[PDB]
Amino acid sequence: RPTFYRQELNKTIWEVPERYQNLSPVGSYGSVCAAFDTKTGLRVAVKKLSRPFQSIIHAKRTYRELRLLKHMKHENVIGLLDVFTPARSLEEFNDVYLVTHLMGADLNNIVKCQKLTDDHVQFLIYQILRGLKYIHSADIIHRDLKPSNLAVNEDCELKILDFGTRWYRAPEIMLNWMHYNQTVDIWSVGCIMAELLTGRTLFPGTDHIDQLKLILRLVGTPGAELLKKISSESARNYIQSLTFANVFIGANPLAVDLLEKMLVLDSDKRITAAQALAHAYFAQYHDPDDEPVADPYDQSFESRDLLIDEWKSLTYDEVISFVPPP
Ligand SMILES: COc1ccc(OC)c(CCC(=O)Nc2cc(-c3[nH]c(SC)nc3-c3ccc(F)cc3)ccn2)c1
Ligand SMILES: CCCCCCCCO[C@@H]1O[C@H](CO)[C@@H](O)[C@H](O)[C@H]1O
Ligand SMILES: CCCCCCCCO[C@@H]1O[C@H](CO)[C@@H](O)[C@H](O)[C@H]1O
Ligand SMILES: CCCCCCCCO[C@@H]1O[C@H](CO)[C@@H](O)[C@H](O)[C@H]1O
Repeated sequence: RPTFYRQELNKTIWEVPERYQNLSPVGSYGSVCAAFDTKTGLRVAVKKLSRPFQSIIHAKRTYRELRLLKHMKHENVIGLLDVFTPARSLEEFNDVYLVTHLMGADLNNIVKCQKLTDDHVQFLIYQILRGLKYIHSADIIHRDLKPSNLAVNEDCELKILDFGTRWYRAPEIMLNWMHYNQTVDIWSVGCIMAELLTGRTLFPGTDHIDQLKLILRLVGTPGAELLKKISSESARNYIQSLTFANVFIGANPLAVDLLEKMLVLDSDKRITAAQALAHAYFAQYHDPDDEPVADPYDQSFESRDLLIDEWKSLTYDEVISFVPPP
């Protein structure tokens, strides 16, 4: 057990291993500080969870977040550098701290409402796709992918985050459809990509209905095959009452082709992440031997209704069993 020290930050007492120095608040689920990790030489973000075991819902959430972070081992997806508790036993366990690489720019910061060059767009979207292939292979769907959930460093390395607008959500998410396909996230990539190419938001809806109307105006009324998949006659009648190489003028035709395959209303006909990686638009970056898939992810916990003390114990087990990455 390393030796811990104490310090007052964000209105509570933080207690961290000595390896972590120069804590400085940076945001506030709880609270985040920047630090320097003297063991590794990395700038890190240390998150101290707020009220992790206050209720059944908080406890399950805490367990979910830890299980997710511990599973994610991939260059383009946020990973866990460390997890700790000052507690010496389960009975003493009340606090969880999570550590990852410090991130200081998201994709909005990278763009600044400027068209990126085509080569740049290829490299960014290639990385998002490469991440999404990995996440989707573990049977995980992000469901709210957007620029603020995409960290980019100074060498233009991108990571998918699950933290920091409805503009990039899939339309079926916006309709509380359920039964989501992993291609919900592909919708979102098409929205991001469009914006990188043009410098403008693709579907800047003012409200929920406005957004849906903008979407229908771009990609058109559902076709016959999609209309068969909607049981409600009223939904159909309403949709019909509401109803690329032109909108993306000047762009690389391979970018337009890809956009057309991602921004498809019918989720069952959207390109998958793995098929998108093999699209010609990415020939300069594509490597089929370096687009890894995840180990299987045991999500049996998600359907469980457990008591607080069991969610806390499971979490404690995951804290103890953590092995830092290479
Ligand atoms: C240092 O100078 C800056 C310049 C610009 C800037 O804006 C992006 C910021 C904000 C930096 C920031 O908040 N970085 C950060 C946050 C986190 C973070 N944020 C959240 S909100 C729920 N959670 C985490 C986090 C931290 C550790 C962990 F294991 C998991 C998630 C992770 C990594 N980096 C800082
Ligand atoms: C690091 C990027 C990975 C994507 C993180 C999102 C996957 C979250 O996982 C999910 O949390 C939701 C919250 O109630 C539930 O709706 C989903 O059932 C659960 O699966
Ligand atoms: C502007 C859009 C009008 C509303 C469109 C809602 C149509 C989708 O509604 C959905 O249809 C599915 C297929 O029948 C059902 O399984 C889903 O429960 C329902 O959410
Ligand atoms: C904007 C109003 C029309 C939106 C139509 C969205 C259609 C989304 O696509 C649908 O997604 C479901 C998974 O969620 C699948 O079960 C359906 O088979 C697929 O047709």
